[PDB]
Amino acid sequence: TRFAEKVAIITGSSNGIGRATAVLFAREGAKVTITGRHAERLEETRQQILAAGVSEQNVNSVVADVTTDAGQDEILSTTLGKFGKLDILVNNAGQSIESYDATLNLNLRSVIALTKKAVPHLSSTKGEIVNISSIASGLHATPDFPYYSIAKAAIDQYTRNTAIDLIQHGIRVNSISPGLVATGFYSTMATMKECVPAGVMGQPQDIAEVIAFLADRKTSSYIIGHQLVVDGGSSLI
Amino acid sequence: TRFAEKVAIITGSSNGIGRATAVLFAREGAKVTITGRHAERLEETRQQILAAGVSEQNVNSVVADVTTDAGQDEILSTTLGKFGKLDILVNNAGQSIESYDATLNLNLRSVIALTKKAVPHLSSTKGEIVNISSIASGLHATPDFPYYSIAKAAIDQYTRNTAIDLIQHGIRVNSISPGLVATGFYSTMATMKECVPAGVMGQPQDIAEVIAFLADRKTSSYIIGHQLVVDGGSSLI
Amino acid sequence: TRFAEKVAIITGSSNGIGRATAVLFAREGAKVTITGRHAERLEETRQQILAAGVSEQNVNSVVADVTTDAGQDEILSTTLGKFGKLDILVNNAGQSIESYDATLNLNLRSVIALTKKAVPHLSSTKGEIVNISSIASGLHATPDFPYYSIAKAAIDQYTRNTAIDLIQHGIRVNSISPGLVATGFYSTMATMKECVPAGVMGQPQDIAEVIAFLADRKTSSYIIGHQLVVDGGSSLI
Amino acid sequence: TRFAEKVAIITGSSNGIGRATAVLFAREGAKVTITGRHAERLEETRQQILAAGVSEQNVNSVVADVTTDAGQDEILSTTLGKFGKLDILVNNAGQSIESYDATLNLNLRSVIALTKKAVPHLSSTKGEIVNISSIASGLHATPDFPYYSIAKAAIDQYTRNTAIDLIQHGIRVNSISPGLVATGFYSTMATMKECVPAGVMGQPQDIAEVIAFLADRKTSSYIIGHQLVVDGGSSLI
Repeated sequence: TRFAEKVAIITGSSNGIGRATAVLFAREGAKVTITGRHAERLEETRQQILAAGVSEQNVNSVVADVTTDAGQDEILSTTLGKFGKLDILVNNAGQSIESYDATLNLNLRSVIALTKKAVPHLSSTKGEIVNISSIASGLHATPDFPYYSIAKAAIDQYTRNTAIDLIQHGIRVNSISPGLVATGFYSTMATMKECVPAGVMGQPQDIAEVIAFLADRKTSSYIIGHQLVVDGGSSLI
Repeated sequence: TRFAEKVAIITGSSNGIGRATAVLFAREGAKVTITGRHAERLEETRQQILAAGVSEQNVNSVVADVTTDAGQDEILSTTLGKFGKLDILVNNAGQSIESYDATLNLNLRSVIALTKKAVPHLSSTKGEIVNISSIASGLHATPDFPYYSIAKAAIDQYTRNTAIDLIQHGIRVNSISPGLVATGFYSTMATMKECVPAGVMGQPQDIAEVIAFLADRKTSSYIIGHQLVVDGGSSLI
Repeated sequence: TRFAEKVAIITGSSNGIGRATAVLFAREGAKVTITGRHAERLEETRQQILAAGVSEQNVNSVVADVTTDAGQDEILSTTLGKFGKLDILVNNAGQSIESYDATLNLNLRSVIALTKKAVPHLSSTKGEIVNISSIASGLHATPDFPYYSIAKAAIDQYTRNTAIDLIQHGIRVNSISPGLVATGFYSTMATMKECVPAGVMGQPQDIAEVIAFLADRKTSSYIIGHQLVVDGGSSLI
Repeated sequence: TRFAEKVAIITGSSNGIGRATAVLFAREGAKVTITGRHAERLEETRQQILAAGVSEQNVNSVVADVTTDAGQDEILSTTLGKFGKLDILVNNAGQSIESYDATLNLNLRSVIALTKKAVPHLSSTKGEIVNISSIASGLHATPDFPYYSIAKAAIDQYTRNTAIDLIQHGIRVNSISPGLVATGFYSTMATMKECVPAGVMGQPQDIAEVIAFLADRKTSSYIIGHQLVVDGGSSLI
């Protein structure tokens, strides 16, 4: 299967998108490092991987704060130690000024810091980076998520910037902007049909498939620095 | 393989992108209708499909002018006759005012006309539409291709519009904007490295993989009305 | 006043935006050519100009079909004859395939044809071109206006393309994408407040001011090839 | 003149864009608060205002660090004290993770913090906010300015977000993305002609005119949340 002999780090993999991505990549033969601050949620991800029939040897669980220098180093050091290399990095991490600081620290700062540390290793394997953004970022307003949206807008710009700089080191960088996603009455179902053209709510697995597509050169090698929107058409309304 | 029991029409399949797409889909198990005005070029596509080991029964060759009402009807009538249904439509068709007229007629008008005719059948199979545009269309200038670019810009808008309207009929619509693609010295290689961040020229197959990705619900169901750029990063420079 | 000793052609000036623009420019001292197919509506524009206290000598009324070669030539020939030169061109001209043809002919084809004819004269005065588009064109869907929207999307691309090509001839090109505009209960007022963030409906004069801004080098010389959205914030929702 | 009886705060007004904007607004009759950390550079701005014939009573000079809570409060408290109200706010403030922190603190954090403090007063006068961004932010890569560009991308998103939220309080918000601007051989002149379609380098005054346009409801009331690019066409290449 694709990703055989590939090693991937998936941040924010203790739930939803990150979790589904880890399970998918693992099932695809990759050697995955899952990480998060909530050990119990993270172990649940590990259990879904094992349940899928994947060997426990292909999973590296790291409980850490990705916003700290030590957490970042631990995430990276344990993956290189156990797997020997790094091929894929899926950056899936993530009102008062205090909320602004916390929001940008997690959604932007930690991604930049972790990525800079991973670059040397990704260059060695001519790896891939997939940044998870959000349609919160786009040519429209997102007042309900003031700081999350601008942090993601910076993530989009960061993706374009790093894609051009890092491709010179054999690294492919792209991003995905998911719309509404659940599974991580009549009135609610009606509104759903109205707000999501697709007529169905997005699923963690739907996003995981797209992440895999972008992490696999066999299927997307010529796609570079693109912001791939996966929102059932919501942002077009 | 994916696309098994699926029927696809690929316009502009007598060369490059269209040809590689037809071969890929056929190899994937789909029943394909290839079409173009140059019979010899089209037969060459058919031969590559056969050479790939695909049964001749899975290929419907239609020599016709996709800009004419009759050509359009022939393309569609022969596919429904031989295959009984239609699941996928890959719209890959495509200075003086005369050049403007010819350019828009082929790149925009014929696509709209063919699509309108296909809609009823695509609705029946909850099919997919993949419109092939170009980075000639985008938030930048493209003076070397005055009419081709604006026609593609209309294709992008048309894609967004139809994606929202047609998803109500179970049809998924998306588009792809390819950058430079070849295979359909030192100075030239240097300039190439400079103009294409990827450092390598795009290949027809690279675009075909992305078309397949978008035509396959298993891999992209939640992607709707998106303009997927596949240009090795060129448009970001 | 600005536009003194300047000559401008305003198409679609028999009503709304075009009419308000003609009155504004005339009041600003420019020598204006108004045009349209409905003579009575056009004369009404002329009367508003005269009522504003502008000399009848500064107004050239041309009743013609801007989609025809003859109409185009008449519009241009009469302006150069009466005024001797051309400084500004405001291109404000503007389902079955038949509706598609009519829509693109007026909204795209005629603009390209007229502009090509005006270029030589605009180069002589280092003039300005202001293309009137619509938020119907943008990174979103516009299903209620299928052909009008794609034609405007092509207008946006055309604006970017010509801005780069024509600036080499001393001509500045930009475009404006107006949102909802009127003046060319409680339930309706409520919905209005909801659909237009501005809380007030756009007015022809609001758009005219922006056209003047872009036609005046003293206020916007460094703005080139930009798509200026004037929609009270509607497209951001 | 426009801006008569209007009070404006212009950050980063000790040089270039900010300085030219302060001089323009002052000459237009507004009561302006200029601010910066370099007292001598700031006084130079004041002197240009006085030299323009403006009364010293219409200028409030505040030497402060706009990134600090105290600087922000001083900037605002002195303007309200001396002028009694606030109508316009022009936010013109503005590799290792350390550089990232410093860059975002100045270009994003301080703007959000200052703006939140100004909002109450801007609501009272149904004021205007003009955020100065950069073409460093856009649908392209900007590798030479890694953190400055992403901070500006967040500024663009922030502008769209606040425009929708604040218009409900009678406040108009927009942003401007300047290209290359100087004045704050043959080989260099050649390259310039090549990199800037306009064929001429942007001037601080060129940007100031656009800021004034957006701060004046008489000329741009219906423009809301728009990212106005003023780059001589550079970003389109």
